[PDB]
Amino acid sequence: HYVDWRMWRDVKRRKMAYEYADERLRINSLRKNTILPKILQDVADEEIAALPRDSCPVRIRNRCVMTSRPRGVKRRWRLSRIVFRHLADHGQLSGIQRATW
Amino acid sequence: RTNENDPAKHGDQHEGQHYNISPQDLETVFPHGLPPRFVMQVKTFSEACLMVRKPALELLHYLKNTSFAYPAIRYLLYGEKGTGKTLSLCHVIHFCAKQDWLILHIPDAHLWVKNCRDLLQSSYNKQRFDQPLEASTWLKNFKTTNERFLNQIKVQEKYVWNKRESTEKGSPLGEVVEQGITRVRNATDAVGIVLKELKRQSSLGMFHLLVAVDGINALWGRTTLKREDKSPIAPEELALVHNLRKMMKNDWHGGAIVSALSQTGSLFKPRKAYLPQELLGKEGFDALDPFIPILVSNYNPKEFESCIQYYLENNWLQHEKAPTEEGKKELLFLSNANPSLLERHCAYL
Amino acid sequence: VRNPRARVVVLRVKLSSLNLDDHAKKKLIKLVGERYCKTTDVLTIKTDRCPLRRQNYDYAVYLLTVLYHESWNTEEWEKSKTEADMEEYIWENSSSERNILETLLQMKAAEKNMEINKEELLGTKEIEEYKKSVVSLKNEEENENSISQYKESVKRLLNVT
Amino acid sequence: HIFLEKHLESFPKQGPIRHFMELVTCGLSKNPYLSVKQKVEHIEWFRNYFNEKKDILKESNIQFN
Amino acid sequence: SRYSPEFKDPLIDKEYYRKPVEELTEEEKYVRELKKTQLIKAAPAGKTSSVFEDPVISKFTNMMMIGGNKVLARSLMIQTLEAVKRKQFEKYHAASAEEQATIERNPYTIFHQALKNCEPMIGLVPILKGGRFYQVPVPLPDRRRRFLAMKWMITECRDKKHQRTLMPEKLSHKLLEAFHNQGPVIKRKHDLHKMAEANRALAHYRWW
Amino acid sequence: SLSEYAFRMSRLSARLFGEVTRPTNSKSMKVVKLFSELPLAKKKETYDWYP
RNA sequence: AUGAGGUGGCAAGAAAUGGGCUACAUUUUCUACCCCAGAAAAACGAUAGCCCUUAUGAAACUUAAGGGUCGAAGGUGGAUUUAGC
Ligand SMILES: Nc1ncnc2c1ncn2[C@@H]1O[C@H](COP(=O)(O)OP(=O)(O)OP(=O)(O)O)[C@@H](O)[C@H]1O
Ligand SMILES: Nc1nc2c(ncn2[C@@H]2O[C@H](COP(=O)(O)OP(=O)(O)O)[C@@H](O)[C@H]2O)c(=O)[nH]1
Ligand SMILES: [Mg+2]
Ligand SMILES: [Mg+2]
Ligand SMILES: [Mg+2]
Ligand SMILES: [Mg+2]
Ligand SMILES: [Mg+2]
Ligand SMILES: [Mg+2]
Repeated sequence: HYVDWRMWRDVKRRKMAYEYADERLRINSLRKNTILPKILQDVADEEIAALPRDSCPVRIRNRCVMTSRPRGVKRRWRLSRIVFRHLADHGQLSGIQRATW
Repeated sequence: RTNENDPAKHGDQHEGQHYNISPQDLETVFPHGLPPRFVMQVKTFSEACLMVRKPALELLHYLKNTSFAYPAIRYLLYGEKGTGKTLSLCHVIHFCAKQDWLILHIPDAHLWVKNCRDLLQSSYNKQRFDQPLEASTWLKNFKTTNERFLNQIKVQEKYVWNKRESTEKGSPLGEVVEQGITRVRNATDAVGIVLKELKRQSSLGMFHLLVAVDGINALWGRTTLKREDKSPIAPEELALVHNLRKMMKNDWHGGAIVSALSQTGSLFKPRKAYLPQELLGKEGFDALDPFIPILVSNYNPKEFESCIQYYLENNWLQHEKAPTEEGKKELLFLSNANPSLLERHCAYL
Repeated sequence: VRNPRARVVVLRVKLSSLNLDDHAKKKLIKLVGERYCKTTDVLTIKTDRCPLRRQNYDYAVYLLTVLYHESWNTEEWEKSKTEADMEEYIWENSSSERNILETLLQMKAAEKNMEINKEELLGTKEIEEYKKSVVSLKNEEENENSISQYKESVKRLLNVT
Repeated sequence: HIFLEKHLESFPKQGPIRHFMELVTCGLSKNPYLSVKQKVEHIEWFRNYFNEKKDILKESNIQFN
Repeated sequence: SRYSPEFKDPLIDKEYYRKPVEELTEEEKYVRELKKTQLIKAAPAGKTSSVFEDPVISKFTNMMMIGGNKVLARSLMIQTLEAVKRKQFEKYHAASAEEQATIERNPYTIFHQALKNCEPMIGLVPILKGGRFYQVPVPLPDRRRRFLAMKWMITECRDKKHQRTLMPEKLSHKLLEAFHNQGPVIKRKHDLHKMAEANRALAHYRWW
Repeated sequence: SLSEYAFRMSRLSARLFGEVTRPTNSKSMKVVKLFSELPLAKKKETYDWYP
């Protein structure tokens, strides 16, 4: 029942990345050192590449939790600028007020 | 203003009063090392009057009571920037020249550790670098300062320059000086030979030596000269600095190592660094130890009034308000009686 | 109620309180490094590696224990303490002492009287004041007063006044 | 939580693998968010991975197991 | 303007504040009494009661400034004054006693006189009669005259014709030329006057 | 580089404080920093981003 | 299937034009210092190009940083036009 298909894709990607975070962490740790043999590093590289694409953490997009806007999303509140402005103007966000100085 | 112009007789009675230098003495003793602004002032006024100050007087007392038998003593002039350390050293240099010493004058050791376009490799020691341009400049200046002693003093070794050219024992030091000057590539080697010969022969009573080094702190500091591979160079690699360090050791006798710290022109030092340790570092302070530090402080009110009167009589202070007591007070405040600040202010005032 | 910052525990102790000798104190200072504020004479250990506050507290106490015991302990390589590895300047066997000794030897040789030796020269009060001034300049902050004291000492030693 | 050396006894006592596992253990000890079980899981996974890849290690002259 | 309209510009003159109370006219005493109960701005960082303070040189330094580098501008100004004074002293000493009477060595006086010489008396302003603007000659206020003198001097110095010549020397040389009523600045002033005289026929196009 | 005494004391301090005892370059310290923190994916702010 | 999913791929310059950054230097450039210095000065001038390394990333010729390499156009700019009390 997510906002849109793009949000659904993002949710699936987040689930998968969380699921495979540990294995990616370990394999990337193997790849990211100058100590181990380079042959071992190469096999680690091919393996990490062989992991499913959607598990890549970078593929996660921080969309607005409410309207699925892919840009202009404040991380602290996870709300697009439009929705954040709506709520703040209606005074529904604690401690947020129009700035003047 | 003193009728006393002999640099030995004047003392505390002359403290705070001027001391004149004749044009011939200025040309001979001081072909270099005088502050650029003082050189300009002399050019403008046609006269060279240095106020007699307690630091110079005390250094003169020490040099008059110096026992040439004892190992050469190190005197170190230190003080806030623009306190007149360089000109006090020049005053003592003139006194020594009139007493007929041999003045080994380093106008500024800072120049020898920075901004060198021509930095070759020493032929005598392949691990050391040459500074031929500055070496030749200083050699010319030293020749001018000490021509009269130059011929009289003899060498005591065989000094090869090329695979075929050399200087033979008993040759006058003027031969070495001429070789260094005319042949720029051999300037560093000539400077080293000159320093070594003077240091050895001073212990033999052939003369009284005065090693007067301005900006002595440079020798044991850092240098802004980078190798061909952009590698930083430490001072010891520079033969000139190495030989000068050798000279700066009290191991010999028959002379005095007078030197002045000078933060101006220093490298990797804060602006306010003026104390001996602050300006020398561990290595420099240990090398100079033991030494006699002499403090050069800003003008006391009497000296300040004397300098203001000197400028007024020369007519330098053109501002119509300069002669007034209010103008004098304003100058005193804006300069805190500092010699350099007062001179710069009066320049445009 | 969880709060990640809640797990940090700080342990502050004045080294004066710890029963440490001179060598142990110096070794402990070198080991701790910036964790020791000399201005306040306070060693601070901030532990946040363990998840729990109790675990971090236990680890901080353990770190204090191990640091103290190793500081009192001694190791073979310690004997190779170069001058560049000391923070308290020691005039003894120092460059300044060697230089002043050589100067005194030169002065007395010029006097031609071989009534001299290391102990004889170093026993005089003049050397005592000179070394006091040199140590003060080297360790304590330098100023006009200290420089003047050093000047007087050097003048007295060199017999020039 | 901190002293994880006791878990490395299965790995070679010296060599590139030992150095790498020392780094890994240092990181795990500094990590506060993971449980002791999770840290042990990481180390055991590394052990199993190297055991399986032993052939490559021996061909490359790194002794293991 | 952070200063409200009530605030008045400070007056900085020790002589004015030390003037005897008896010498004050009714209006002057009233002015002092009014200022006793008035708001005054803070003394600007550019001026002080220093007897050596020169407003003309202060304004010249401000005009010479580039990007708020008051330090560099003041340094250039003092270097120019020192160079002028040194040149005058050299000429004085090298000159015979008779002409030494005329040779002047006060750099401030030289600067003031050079600027006064360079001041253009009559300017060219666009005046529109019937919908067409023409460059009518016109009298200028003293403020505009002084500003034009200073601006011409500074622009002439900044020109690129003098290459590898430091601003102190450039400005000292040009100031001496102007003092002796020669040089490109005086030439420019004469050119402006010549253009005005040529366009004298359009003077009536002015209405004020 | 460094005096032997100071280097040995630094290694001892690292051992006491639980840091890497062996010499190591930054390329390999990457491993330490990786394992010292939760992966971005594991962070609750990430995997629980959406309500 | 104008819906959903997967792989790959475009996102370039003939050329014009808008805004900004860099400069055309001597009130400049480098060094030290943060304002009393020493050198440079036909050199000034790229954040452009090419090569290498590194950071992040699974993926870097194409993203960013650093270094090396090259020292290019340019020499205060037309009418016109922007901002500032
Ligand atoms: N005895 C003197 N006679 C004339 N002028 C003097 C005298 N002493 C100092 N001055 C003036 O002060 C300057 C000389 O002082 P000097 O530059 O040597 O000072 P300093 O303390 O060594 O400063 P720095 O920080 O540059 O080393 C010159 O401007 C000179 O006009
Ligand atoms: N070329 C040359 N230089 C000499 C000679 N004697 C002295 N010098 C100069 O002084 C240096 C040698 O001084 P010396 O007392 O041998 O000490 P060193 O420099 O430490 O070897 C040389 O590097 C030169 O600068 C000589 O015979 N030939
Ligand atoms: Mg992204
Ligand atoms: Mg000086
Ligand atoms: Mg579709
Ligand atoms: Mg480039
Ligand atoms: Mg990579
Ligand atoms: Mg170039």
